[PDB]
Amino acid sequence: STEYKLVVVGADGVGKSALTIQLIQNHFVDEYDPTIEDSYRKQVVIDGETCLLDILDTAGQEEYSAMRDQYMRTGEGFLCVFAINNTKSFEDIHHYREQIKRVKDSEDVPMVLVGNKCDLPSRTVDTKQAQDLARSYGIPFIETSAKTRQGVDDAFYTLVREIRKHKEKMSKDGKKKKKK
Ligand SMILES: Nc1nc2c(ncn2[C@@H]2O[C@H](COP(=O)(O)OP(=O)(O)CP(=O)(O)O)[C@@H](O)[C@H]2O)c(=O)[nH]1
Ligand SMILES: Cc1[nH]c2cc(Cl)cc(Cl)c2c1CCN
Ligand SMILES: [Mg+2]
Ligand SMILES: [Mg+2]
Repeated sequence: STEYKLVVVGADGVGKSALTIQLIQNHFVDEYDPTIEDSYRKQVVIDGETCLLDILDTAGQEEYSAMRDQYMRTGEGFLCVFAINNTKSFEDIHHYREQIKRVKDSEDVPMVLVGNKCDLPSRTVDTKQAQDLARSYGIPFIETSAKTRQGVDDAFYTLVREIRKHKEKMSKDGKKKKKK
């Protein structure tokens, strides 16, 4: 029944597409084909609810700011992807969260922090530093591999769950009403 708008964001090459395609098509894309923008639809059942997932897969780097602003306005939930062997991509997470909060003019935006490529031996970003970042934001953290598929379903489902909690909150939130 319910429709969720998920936006996958992150630096160049972190595996945004591979994750999405693992979720949708159940196979690992070995090729590196830079994204402009891709729109996907998946129907899953989560906690006994049929969810229509509208997933936007975004570019590592947008040439026009206005194109970034557009998906930051529309997205209900954001999957914030870094690669565990890419320190810069991890540092970029802060900037994505800030721009999203600016654009939403809001402190509460459902997000999940995703550390991808956990199958690699080339780690430069420690689980702990990533856990601590998520804890600071008040969001879930999940490590994944689009190659092995570890954590993939979980990352997306958790995001859906975060959106639900925010809707629940939003209703009762927070000083200007609100219900229950
Ligand atoms: N070992 C490993 N490789 C991965 C993983 N995810 C993606 N890759 C590889 O990294 C490269 C980039 O993957 P891709 O999913 O296209 O990244 P992207 O962030 O979507 C690229 P863009 O930002 O240009 O859209 C590909 O060669 C892909 O096979 C992973 O979990 N583990
Ligand atoms: C054009 C556009 N804007 C979006 C914003 C979100 Cl949050 C999710 C999606 Cl799937 C889209 C699409 C693709 C529509 N086919
Ligand atoms: Mg891509
Ligand atoms: Mg990007």
